[PDB]
Amino acid sequence: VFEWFGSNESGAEFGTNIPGVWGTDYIFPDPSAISTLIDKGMNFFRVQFMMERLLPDSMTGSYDEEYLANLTTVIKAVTDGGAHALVDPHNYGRYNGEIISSTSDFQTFWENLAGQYKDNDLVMFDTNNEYHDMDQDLVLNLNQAAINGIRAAGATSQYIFVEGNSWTGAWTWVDVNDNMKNLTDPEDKIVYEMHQYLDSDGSGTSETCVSETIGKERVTEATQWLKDNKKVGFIGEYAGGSNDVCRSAVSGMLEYMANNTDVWKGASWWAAGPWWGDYIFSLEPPDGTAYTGMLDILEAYL
Ligand SMILES: CC(=O)N[C@@H]1[C@@H](O)[C@H](O)[C@@H](CO)O[C@H]1O
Ligand SMILES: CC(=O)N[C@@H]1[C@@H](O)[C@H](O)[C@@H](CO)O[C@H]1O
Ligand SMILES: [Ca+2]
Repeated sequence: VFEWFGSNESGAEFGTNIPGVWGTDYIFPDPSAISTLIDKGMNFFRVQFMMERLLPDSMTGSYDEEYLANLTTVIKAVTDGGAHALVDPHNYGRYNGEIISSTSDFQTFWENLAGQYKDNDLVMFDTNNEYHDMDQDLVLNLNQAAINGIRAAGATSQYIFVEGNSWTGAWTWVDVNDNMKNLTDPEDKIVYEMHQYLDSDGSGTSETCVSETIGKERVTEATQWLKDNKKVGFIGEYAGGSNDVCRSAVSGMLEYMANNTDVWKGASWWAAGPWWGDYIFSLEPPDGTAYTGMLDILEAYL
């Protein structure tokens, strides 16, 4: 149906504390729980990490090789299972709490990182999670700095998932992120990643969806934008509560997208990972609320 259809794998970006310590501020996803979702048919995992944990000094400096080693382990569990792994610096366009205004530093950051992965054909690169509250020209230039660095590293087979401003939301895309059409890639493998949630404010913090059709309504304009500008997209985060109204909303949203696979390459549920507990949107097996409450809807596309 879609090129890629899967789930986020969260944990390594958890907590506020930098460094933080493994096991008390953050954890990495669990390869067994991933393997279990791969067995359900998923072929795409968006793997979260925090830049400040990978890069303890500056973003152009050297790595925490143990954090990096652990990230690469999770990526390899995915790619060895035959699935695509999207590497997501879950950073909101910010490094150490300040907006990334150095386009050159960000380019070097990505040149170094895609260097780690350049020979893995199953890796994809997400420039940054949910740019927001920042200059719209800077957003564009940071995404192009990422594409430039990634290609400079020799990573040429990999898709690059670019994000816009307004938390890369689908429902606001056409009002803020029109300049993002200007991005260019020598490999022609850019994919526009938007997020969309279904609660009253689109924050993805309530179990309750506005209506049975809210999901479709929130991705309509983005879909026309992609068509008009001859681009391809992906819903890198979505979710809904385990209840009849949201099930109807999620379903309708995915059905609409499935009718527009000319522009929609697929989606990834927010989220799986080992530290969600009783999270309203947990897709972690054996007992996450979405794992048992929503996964039957998703299996339509697997
Ligand atoms: C399963 C494993 O290796 N656990 C270690 C833990 O014993 C130690 O507290 C710390 C330092 O390396 O982090 C974990 O990785
Ligand atoms: C289960 C496991 O291997 N745990 C290790 C942990 O020892 C270490 O604290 C951390 C550094 O982020 O790397 C993890 O992979
Ligand atoms: Ca630091």
